[PDB]
Amino acid sequence: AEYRNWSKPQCGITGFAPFSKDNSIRLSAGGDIWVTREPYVSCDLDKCYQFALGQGTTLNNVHSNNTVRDRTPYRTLLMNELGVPFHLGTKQVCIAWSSSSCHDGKAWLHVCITGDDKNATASFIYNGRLVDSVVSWSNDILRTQESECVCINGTCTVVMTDGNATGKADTKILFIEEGKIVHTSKLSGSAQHVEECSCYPRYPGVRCVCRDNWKGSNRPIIDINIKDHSIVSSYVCSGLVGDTPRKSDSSSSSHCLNPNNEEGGHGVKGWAFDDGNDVWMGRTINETSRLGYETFKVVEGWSNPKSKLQINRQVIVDRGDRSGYSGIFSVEGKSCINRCFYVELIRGRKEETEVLWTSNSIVVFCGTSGTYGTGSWPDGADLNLMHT
Amino acid sequence: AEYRNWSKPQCGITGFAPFSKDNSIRLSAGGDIWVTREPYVSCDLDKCYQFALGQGTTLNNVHSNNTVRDRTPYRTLLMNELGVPFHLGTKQVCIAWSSSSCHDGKAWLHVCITGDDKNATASFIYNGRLVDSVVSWSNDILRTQESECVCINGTCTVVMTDGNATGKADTKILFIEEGKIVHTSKLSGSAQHVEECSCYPRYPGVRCVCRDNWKGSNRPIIDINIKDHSIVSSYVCSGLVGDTPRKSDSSSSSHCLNPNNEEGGHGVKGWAFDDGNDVWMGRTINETSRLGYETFKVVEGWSNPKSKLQINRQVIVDRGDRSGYSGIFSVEGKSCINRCFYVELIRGRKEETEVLWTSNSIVVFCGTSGTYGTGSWPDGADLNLMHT
Amino acid sequence: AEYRNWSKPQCGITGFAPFSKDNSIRLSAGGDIWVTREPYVSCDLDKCYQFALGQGTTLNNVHSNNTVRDRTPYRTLLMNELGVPFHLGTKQVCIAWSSSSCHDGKAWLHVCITGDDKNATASFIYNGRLVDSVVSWSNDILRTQESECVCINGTCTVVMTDGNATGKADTKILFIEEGKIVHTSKLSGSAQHVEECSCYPRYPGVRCVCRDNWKGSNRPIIDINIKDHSIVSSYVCSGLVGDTPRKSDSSSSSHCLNPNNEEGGHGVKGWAFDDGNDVWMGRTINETSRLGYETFKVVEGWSNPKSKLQINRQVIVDRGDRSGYSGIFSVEGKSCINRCFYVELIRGRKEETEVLWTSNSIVVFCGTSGTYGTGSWPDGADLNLMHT
Amino acid sequence: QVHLVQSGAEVKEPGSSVTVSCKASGGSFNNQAISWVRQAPGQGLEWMGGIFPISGTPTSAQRFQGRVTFTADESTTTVYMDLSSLRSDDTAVYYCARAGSDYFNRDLGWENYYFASWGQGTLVTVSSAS
Amino acid sequence: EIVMTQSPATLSLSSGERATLSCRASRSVSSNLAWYQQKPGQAPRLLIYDASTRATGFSARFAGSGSGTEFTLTISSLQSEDSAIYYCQQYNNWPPWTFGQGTKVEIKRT
Ligand SMILES: *[C@@H]1O[C@H](CO)[C@@H](O[C@@H]2O[C@H](CO)[C@@H](O[C@@H]3O[C@H](CO[C@H]4O[C@H](CO[C@H]5O[C@H](CO)[C@@H](O)[C@H](O)[C@@H]5O)[C@@H](O)[C@H](O[C@H]5O[C@H](CO)[C@@H](O)[C@H](O)[C@@H]5O)[C@@H]4O)[C@@H](O)[C@H](O[C@H]4O[C@H](CO)[C@@H](O)[C@H](O)[C@@H]4O[C@H]4O[C@H](CO)[C@@H](O)[C@H](O)[C@@H]4O)[C@@H]3O)[C@H](O)[C@H]2NC(C)=O)[C@H](O)[C@H]1NC(C)=O
Ligand SMILES: *[C@@H]1O[C@H](CO)[C@@H](O[C@@H]2O[C@H](CO)[C@@H](O[C@@H]3O[C@H](CO[C@H]4O[C@H](CO[C@H]5O[C@H](CO)[C@@H](O)[C@H](O)[C@@H]5O)[C@@H](O)[C@H](O[C@H]5O[C@H](CO)[C@@H](O)[C@H](O)[C@@H]5O)[C@@H]4O)[C@@H](O)[C@H](O[C@H]4O[C@H](CO)[C@@H](O)[C@H](O)[C@@H]4O[C@H]4O[C@H](CO)[C@@H](O)[C@H](O)[C@@H]4O)[C@@H]3O)[C@H](O)[C@H]2NC(C)=O)[C@H](O)[C@H]1NC(C)=O
Ligand SMILES: *[C@@H]1O[C@H](CO)[C@@H](O[C@@H]2O[C@H](CO)[C@@H](O[C@@H]3O[C@H](CO[C@H]4O[C@H](CO[C@H]5O[C@H](CO)[C@@H](O)[C@H](O)[C@@H]5O)[C@@H](O)[C@H](O[C@H]5O[C@H](CO)[C@@H](O)[C@H](O)[C@@H]5O)[C@@H]4O)[C@@H](O)[C@H](O[C@H]4O[C@H](CO)[C@@H](O)[C@H](O)[C@@H]4O[C@H]4O[C@H](CO)[C@@H](O)[C@H](O)[C@@H]4O)[C@@H]3O)[C@H](O)[C@H]2NC(C)=O)[C@H](O)[C@H]1NC(C)=O
Ligand SMILES: *[C@@H]1O[C@H](CO[C@@H]2O[C@@H](C)[C@@H](O)[C@@H](O)[C@@H]2O)[C@@H](O[C@@H]2O[C@H](CO)[C@@H](O)[C@H](O)[C@H]2NC(C)=O)[C@H](O)[C@H]1NC(C)=O
Ligand SMILES: *[C@@H]1O[C@H](CO[C@@H]2O[C@@H](C)[C@@H](O)[C@@H](O)[C@@H]2O)[C@@H](O[C@@H]2O[C@H](CO)[C@@H](O)[C@H](O)[C@H]2NC(C)=O)[C@H](O)[C@H]1NC(C)=O
Ligand SMILES: *[C@@H]1O[C@H](CO)[C@@H](O[C@@H]2O[C@H](CO)[C@@H](O)[C@H](O)[C@H]2NC(C)=O)[C@H](O)[C@H]1NC(C)=O
Ligand SMILES: *[C@@H]1O[C@H](CO)[C@@H](O[C@@H]2O[C@H](CO)[C@@H](O)[C@H](O)[C@H]2NC(C)=O)[C@H](O)[C@H]1NC(C)=O
Ligand SMILES: *[C@@H]1O[C@H](CO)[C@@H](O[C@@H]2O[C@H](CO)[C@@H](O)[C@H](O)[C@H]2NC(C)=O)[C@H](O)[C@H]1NC(C)=O
Ligand SMILES: *[C@@H]1O[C@H](CO)[C@@H](O[C@@H]2O[C@H](CO)[C@@H](O)[C@H](O)[C@H]2NC(C)=O)[C@H](O)[C@H]1NC(C)=O
Ligand SMILES: *[C@@H]1O[C@H](CO)[C@@H](O[C@@H]2O[C@H](CO)[C@@H](O)[C@H](O)[C@H]2NC(C)=O)[C@H](O)[C@H]1NC(C)=O
Ligand SMILES: *[C@@H]1O[C@H](CO)[C@@H](O[C@@H]2O[C@H](CO)[C@@H](O)[C@H](O)[C@H]2NC(C)=O)[C@H](O)[C@H]1NC(C)=O
Ligand SMILES: *[C@@H]1O[C@H](CO)[C@@H](O[C@@H]2O[C@H](CO)[C@@H](O)[C@H](O)[C@H]2NC(C)=O)[C@H](O)[C@H]1NC(C)=O
Ligand SMILES: *[C@@H]1O[C@H](CO)[C@@H](O[C@@H]2O[C@H](CO)[C@@H](O)[C@H](O)[C@H]2NC(C)=O)[C@H](O)[C@H]1NC(C)=O
Ligand SMILES: *[C@@H]1O[C@H](CO)[C@@H](O[C@@H]2O[C@H](CO)[C@@H](O)[C@H](O)[C@H]2NC(C)=O)[C@H](O)[C@H]1NC(C)=O
Ligand SMILES: [Ca+2]
Ligand SMILES: [Ca+2]
Ligand SMILES: [Ca+2]
Ligand SMILES: [Ca+2]
Repeated sequence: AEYRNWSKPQCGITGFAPFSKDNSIRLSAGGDIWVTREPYVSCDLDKCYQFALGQGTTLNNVHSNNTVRDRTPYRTLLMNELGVPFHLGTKQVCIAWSSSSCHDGKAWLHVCITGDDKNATASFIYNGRLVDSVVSWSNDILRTQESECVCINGTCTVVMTDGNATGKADTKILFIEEGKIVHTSKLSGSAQHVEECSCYPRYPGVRCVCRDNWKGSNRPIIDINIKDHSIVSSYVCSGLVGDTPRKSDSSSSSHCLNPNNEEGGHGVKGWAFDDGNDVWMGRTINETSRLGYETFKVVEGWSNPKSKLQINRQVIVDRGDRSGYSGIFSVEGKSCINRCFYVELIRGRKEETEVLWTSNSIVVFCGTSGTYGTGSWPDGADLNLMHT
Repeated sequence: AEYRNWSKPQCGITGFAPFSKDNSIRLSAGGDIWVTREPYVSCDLDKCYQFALGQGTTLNNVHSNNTVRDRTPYRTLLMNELGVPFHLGTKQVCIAWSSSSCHDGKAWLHVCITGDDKNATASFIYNGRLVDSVVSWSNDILRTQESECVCINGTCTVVMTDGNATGKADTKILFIEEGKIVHTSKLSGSAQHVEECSCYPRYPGVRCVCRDNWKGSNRPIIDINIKDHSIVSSYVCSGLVGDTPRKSDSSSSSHCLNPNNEEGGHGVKGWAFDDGNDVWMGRTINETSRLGYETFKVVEGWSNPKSKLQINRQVIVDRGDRSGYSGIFSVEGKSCINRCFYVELIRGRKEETEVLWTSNSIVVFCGTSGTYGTGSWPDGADLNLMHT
Repeated sequence: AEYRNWSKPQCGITGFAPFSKDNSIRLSAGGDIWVTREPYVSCDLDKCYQFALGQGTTLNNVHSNNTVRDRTPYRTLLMNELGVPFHLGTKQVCIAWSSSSCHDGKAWLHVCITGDDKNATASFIYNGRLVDSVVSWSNDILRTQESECVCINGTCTVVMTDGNATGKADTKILFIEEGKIVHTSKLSGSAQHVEECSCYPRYPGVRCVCRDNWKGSNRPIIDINIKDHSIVSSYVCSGLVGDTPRKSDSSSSSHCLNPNNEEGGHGVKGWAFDDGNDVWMGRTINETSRLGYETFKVVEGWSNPKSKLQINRQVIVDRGDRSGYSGIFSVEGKSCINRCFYVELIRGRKEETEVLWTSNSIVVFCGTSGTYGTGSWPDGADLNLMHT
Repeated sequence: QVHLVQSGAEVKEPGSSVTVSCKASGGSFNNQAISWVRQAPGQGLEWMGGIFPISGTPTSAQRFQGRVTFTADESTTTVYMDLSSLRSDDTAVYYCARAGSDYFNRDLGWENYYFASWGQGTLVTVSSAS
Repeated sequence: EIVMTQSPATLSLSSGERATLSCRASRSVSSNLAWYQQKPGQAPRLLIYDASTRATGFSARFAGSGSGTEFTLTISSLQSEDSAIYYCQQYNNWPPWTFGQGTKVEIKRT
């Protein structure tokens, strides 16, 4: 089999059609299902796979208590075909409390980070064997995308960062070939904080939209050149901003180069992609909390920072129902590259006290050139019934 | 692999031999089995697969209560090899409260309908990726076959309807190639109401036998031309009618062009197929409720509407045991195309109050040129023992 | 496919990066997981597989009581892809209370020992069929490696022993081709007692590091010639010895030819491998009990028996947490043969009385030419919560 | 009740061999290990070795590893200890004793190897004198 | 391998007094320690096993205690029949099963 190149043009997108839903929390109330968070989707040449960071336990289990913790020695990257819920037969592909995965056209690469907060190891596992490893460079939680990496002509790229969650952070882009780290570029351009990037192939390059946990409620952008390893960065122009927390749409502002300094601190992993001068993006409906989820197109929102003209809005999760991380993934069609996204539907602690655990289900949507209607696809578990 | 063409002649059929039974409700009383309804069977080049619309829950679960409603955001199309019961390792192939699936010889097409009753979306998923989508046209519950679609030379056909399914206004036939909708024909001919069609390849065309919920207890027929997208419709002539409710065989009548206007309201999904002038068909044994199931041949029943001469009767489910939807599927043999059918065996609410859930098992039968005996293969769960 | 030859050079190793963890005991507290001990890892051309000797029972089961005994008629060799925990869908590849497995490049060989202590049978199963068998020769617990065998040019080698494993009398090396025993060499050289060998390809030969349960706390070495079936043996020179129990590092001694006669009685399965004159090895952190696990390189420790200069230490399991058997396995890379190891994490009886069962989880590490950080990856089950 | 009956006192010349026997009073031996412990005049206890009467795994201390062997038979319901290449210094009381231990684990060794029941102690004496 | 040291070598106390005997292993034996009584001209008899469980043949006046590296046998209210050699014995999972050199108990009567 040949390496992927993603050289087809981007598909025409009128909005997103419903694709998959795992119903993991509802099935957990009568079933041996894994506790997870920070899910993502990635696809090989034939088939899409759901990934998530397990908490080393099933949900109906004594070990599901205190699974609100971000990092433990027991976290492992789970992998299944998309729509197969994470049951006990699920494969743990690596030890990981932070991860990224992608298929280069020949085999899967997994980037798997684990160990001490102050001295973590990132393992690179390719074609089912450990090929390379790198130590934390800033000794303060080495971390990566929590979504798919992107491979063009066998060169995979992954964004990785280390250092302060609400201060200056040291971000590198690693270029990987068959699991071997072949090059490493420091972040360059005007992005001031860069975390949990959602990346897509935009041949000949890769483009990433990220979380700014310090100064922006507007999202950072990274452009990655695969051929010469050069890096450029900026922020999503649109006056409608994608991060959470953020200011109300009637009062929010944005800048193409700089963090907007509006509700800058904290954030949530999300995505956006260019469609000429327009931008498609998804965000939580609530401006201060991860409730609901909506997608829309902003007219000229990729290049005009004063633009707030939205169109083609869709509610994916209603404003009353819990949301979480979300990320883009790309699927090669017959004639064009389609953009799809997933939403993590987090349930339990700390916001819901009926249960002692924290876990997620997932809902997944794909871009459509056709037509679509309306709905709302929340997690749908009743924590008052599966109550402790 | 080349696309399917179904160009072999129909097999000689003397009746139906037993093929498969899933035992899902019996196994649910001691294991994690999915709650389902509206099942169907379809086969690729090598294996038959069982499909069903899940209720987003296992049966021994808090979420299995109130699973009598047919549309919710959590329903997903389940897919397994035939005879593998729907355990937690089952794949959810799409978000769907109404569906149809078929294999074109190269890959699976799934037609998946979900969203708001007043504004639903049909997603076309082919070779594991979303290729196309269409919005509800009558804005009143877009719906499809709840059985296999049929593909000839890569062109798949699916019957879809909206509103109260009135004729040319509400019912459309979609022609799909590798997941892309290539053409759409309005219903034409004398079929007045058309829902839940059971379709079979009848090369060079496709033939469908459907449910009339308003005027007929006789079943509508649709003939679909793959080459020129033309549509023709009528009703099954047979004086022994296939719908439920219906009049007693001693008093029932039928018409070849029109609904018979006898117990026209309501219905059940079923099937029939031509054998020259004769018709093979299955129906519930009880005339007013979905109890038992029987198949028989009616002599001249495809062309003579006054004929009530039945022969080759078989009881599949005895008249005391619950049945449900039933549908045809076609299996390519060495020298001929065989016809097979499945029966949904519905258990629980509303008719059984021992339990809080509504779910089904299946039994499956295939046409035989050989010889066969007698039996009854009901669901067989004791709801008095697995009682709430 | 052609047979494996392992003819590539050994990879440059700076230490070990985290690779996989099964979380079996944590998952057992809420699911149907197999009771196991004496696990090991082995890899075919594409994928690594986890193996373990089952106790014929799940952990949450009436039969999990008294599972501390190592030989019963119900023990079976379990096999899964690495990271897939041993759930009920796991394959029992053979009847065995002692075993070894390896893939010759065409198919799996399993060496499976079972039957009476005084008269056991070793079955050779290759490509899914029993090809050969041999009876106990010393009539006192025939046993093998409890880790992968090694195959070069289709000739697999397994170390086997009987009685108190005394030298040339009790220990034999069996040469096997496609499951047929083609030759058998008595142990030769100065190794006095040889059990549970951990073996690695060292082309053109195979090298094994073993357990001495009677005289040495230093480990025995076996060199096996594949071309002429000749055998040579000695002990790991290193002044820092690898067995448990052993003397404190400040007081321990070693010998290249003879057992050191320091805490010679008893032992634990472990591993070491040459890196020119240096030796990489793993051992329990505690000198008298199987608590913690550490790996390090000893400078000149393969050839200088007075050397105690360690470097590149890593804690794999902290000194407070239980460990168990450990063994090497080899993974073929693009340009070199990598060395990887697993640690059995034993929980329950005899040392923990909170539970009635004895079982293990695993953690797995691979050699890296890159860089790594620090951590501790213990079993992590709370037996006070899943208490009897 | 199970208790052990030993062979009568033995007299032997240096370099010779002796067979000491230990028979079960209960008509059968369970798999509890039968062990041999000796006591030189005016001195402490010394474990020589033992064997499981059914599973058969034999074990011996280093000072007796060449000179001693053990065998068992359920039919005669007796364990026999053979001490060969005798010396004047091996003049001692030889007690057979039943250990709590009844299984050997390849990995973990022996549980409960404490002597619960003891025989009469066969006095074995080695000298040239008649 | 594991060496057992026992003290005192000889102990003497009057009837009705409480005797204490001590045993030390060269390395920790994890409570796998037994005690034996040997009256003159007879086979030894099991007093204690698992460092504190007393055998069927002895009353509560014989108390075994300790763990790890050091152990003790306490004989409450000495009686005429107690004059015997007492020995400790380790059985920490692997051979050899070494005994202590023994303590002679001599009753200090009038
Ligand atoms: C069934 O499902 C379908 C498909 O999902 C549903 O259709 C979808 O419906 C949503 C509703 O949210 C639409 O998204 C929304 O789009 C509007 C912008 O679009 C409107 O304005 C356009 C511009 O209008 C100006 O210019 C024209 C000339 O060009 C003038 O004539 C006007 O007077 C104006 O000056 C206009 O071009 C659009 O027309 C097209 O679309 C409609 C369908 O929507 C068709 O009928 C037309 O024929 C034509 O094709 C259209 O009129 C945004 O304003 C929406 O965002 C606002 O609303 C959100 C809540 O809904 C809110 O959360 C946002 O924050 C935002 O609100 C803020 O901004 C507003 C202005 O932007 C302020 O007014 C407001 O106070 C606040 O400050 C949203 O993005 C989708 O486009 C539509 N999708 C498709 C493909 O049709 C359908 O509704 C469902 N049907 C049923 C029965 O359920
Ligand atoms: C073991 O398993 C096998 C296989 O499953 C079982 O065999 C099967 O048995 C069933 C019984 O239901 C048969 O189906 C029934 O077929 C009859 C029609 O067939 C009869 O009539 C034919 C026409 O008769 C007229 O013409 C001839 C001349 O040609 C004249 O002589 C007559 O007088 C008539 O005028 C005739 O051709 C048939 O003969 C052939 O078939 C039989 C086997 O059936 C052979 O023995 C013969 O050799 C020959 O090959 C035959 O005589 C239908 O009438 C049945 O439908 C009625 O009954 C149902 C209940 O069983 C009921 O639900 C229907 O509503 C229907 O009843 C209504 O209609 C009736 C008239 O049609 C009225 O009388 C009635 O009151 C009511 O109004 C049904 O379709 C299968 O054909 C048969 N299958 C095979 C392959 O043989 C076998 O029974 C089992 N054995 C055991 C021990 O369990
Ligand atoms: C983040 O993760 C990484 C990776 O895990 C961590 O790095 C790793 O840290 C461990 C710390 O335990 C290191 O292992 C240890 O190595 C030392 C040996 O190394 C020291 O001495 C070397 C020899 O010294 C002579 O030569 C030098 C010149 O080179 C002269 O100056 C001297 O005077 C001597 O003549 C020396 O070469 C080493 O320097 C090199 O390596 C270090 C990294 O270690 C680099 O910084 C340097 O630049 C240079 O390249 C170094 O100074 C061992 O002593 C350790 O074993 C002892 O300690 C254990 C407890 O930790 C204990 O269990 C052992 O039994 C043992 O202790 C006994 O023996 C000692 C003498 O041998 C006695 O001193 C002691 O009292 C006792 O009797 C251990 O093996 C890894 O090498 C290192 N790995 C890598 C790749 O760097 C990092 O620490 C983590 N960071 C954080 C923030 O968590
Ligand atoms: C992460 O950064 C924040 C923000 O301040 C930055 O980091 C400082 C160390 C210093 O270099 C500043 O100039 C930077 O702007 C740190 O927040 C401070 O936290 C301390 C208590 O720990 C508090 O007393 C200060 O008032 C905080 N300052 C501000 C500006 O908020 C934070 O400590 C950094 N985290 C770590 C682990 O160093
Ligand atoms: C391990 O066992 C072998 C086998 O010895 C036999 O079994 C013993 C338990 C006991 O019954 C012996 O009398 C048997 O001979 C031991 O090998 C013997 O070693 C001695 C030297 O000490 C030598 O003179 C004999 O010829 C050997 N016997 C045979 C049959 O070859 C070995 O010493 C034992 N090692 C350990 C550590 O237990
Ligand atoms: C990217 O990859 C595709 C294949 O996925 C390339 O298309 C193939 O090109 C070779 C050589 O010209 C032909 O032999 C094949 O028949 C082509 N296959 C298809 C399906 O077209 C494509 O040329 C590559 N493009 C770039 C820009 O690298
Ligand atoms: C990805 O790989 C392909 C193949 O190596 C590159 O396309 C080739 O480019 C060279 C120079 O222009 C030509 O000689 C070839 O004919 C091209 N092949 C095809 C199929 O187009 C492509 O440039 C690479 N792209 C990146 C971003 O690395
Ligand atoms: C956004 O989410 C927050 C958090 O759930 C909502 O905050 C609640 O607001 C109501 C009053 O409107 C209070 O009574 C609750 O106590 C608040 N909850 C918490 C947990 O603080 C908020 O209403 C949402 N805002 C919008 C615009 O949707
Ligand atoms: C329908 O498909 C079948 C294959 O499933 C076609 O049969 C092949 O026809 C070609 C051309 O005559 C032959 O070379 C092959 O040997 C045939 N294969 C088999 C298995 O028979 C068939 O021609 C197609 N029918 C139509 C009408 O196009
Ligand atoms: C299905 O496909 C086959 C192959 O394309 C069609 O059969 C061909 O039809 C044309 C026009 O009549 C002929 O020129 C070819 O010789 C035919 N080939 C064979 C093998 O028969 C067939 O007509 C198509 N049928 C449908 C229903 O679409
Ligand atoms: C068809 O099914 C119904 C139940 O759905 C049967 O109803 C029973 O009818 C008898 C009289 O024929 C009454 O005595 C019972 O009380 C009815 N039960 C219920 C629950 O309504 C009916 O008998 C069936 N009819 C035929 C002809 O099969
Ligand atoms: C070891 O095995 C490899 C194959 O796994 C041998 O390398 C191959 O040799 C053949 C014949 O020359 C070539 O056709 C292949 O292309 C080679 N493959 C690779 C990956 O190099 C190798 O020669 C064997 N070595 C020994 C010493 O037997
Ligand atoms: C493994 O197999 C290969 C193939 O037979 C052996 O290498 C060959 O050795 C012969 C004799 O020297 C040569 O004529 C061939 O040219 C060699 N082929 C290659 C690819 O090297 C090798 O010696 C065998 N090794 C072992 C350990 O059995
Ligand atoms: C090595 O391991 C042993 C055995 O696990 C440890 O022994 C423990 O020691 C303390 C007293 O210091 C006792 O209270 C515990 O009961 C012992 N544990 C067991 C299971 O017996 C020992 O502390 C460790 N020592 C070192 C130096 O690593
Ligand atoms: Ca922010
Ligand atoms: Ca269960
Ligand atoms: Ca009707
Ligand atoms: Ca040893």
